[PDB]
Amino acid sequence: QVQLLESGGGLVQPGRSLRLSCAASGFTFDDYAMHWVRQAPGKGLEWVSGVSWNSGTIGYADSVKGRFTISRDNAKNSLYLHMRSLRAEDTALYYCAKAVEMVRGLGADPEYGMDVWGQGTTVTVSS
Amino acid sequence: CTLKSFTVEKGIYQTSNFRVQPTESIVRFPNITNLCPFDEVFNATRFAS
Repeated sequence: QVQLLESGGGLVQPGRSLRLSCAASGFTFDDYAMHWVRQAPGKGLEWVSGVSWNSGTIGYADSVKGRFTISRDNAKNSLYLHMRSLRAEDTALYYCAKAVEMVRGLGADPEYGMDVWGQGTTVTVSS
Repeated sequence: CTLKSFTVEKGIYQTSNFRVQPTESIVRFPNITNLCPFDEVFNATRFAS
């Protein structure tokens, strides 16, 4: 069965670094565009970042652009999310989701359809 | 030129070999179905860093 396991949570004082890792198991990891979506405590979702099938990122959120850095590894089926300039606000759950349409399966390449969702971590930051 | 002589005595001699020549060229191969997915690399929307 498809498995999306993420790891990296833990309280880190603001002004430090974080490297979340998502592991995929049960499908061809190179035919699906990954996504990272946060989840504020008791609030709505908010898209963070993503990556296409070919290890090319698709931009970050407007309020987060400048610090986060996503990276993919198809050899180990691992997605990583380096985090910089941590602040008190950057406390939320984090899911790594997958697209639905396989690449070249029908105009352009697909990026929509976050269908499978792993159980997110509980990253929090406090002084 | 076969007997290596000028005068040729009466008889039946064998001189050479009548042979037909090929006409054109033929190449064969079953219908081709697999094409390498180069477009997916060359026409990719976004390259990696």
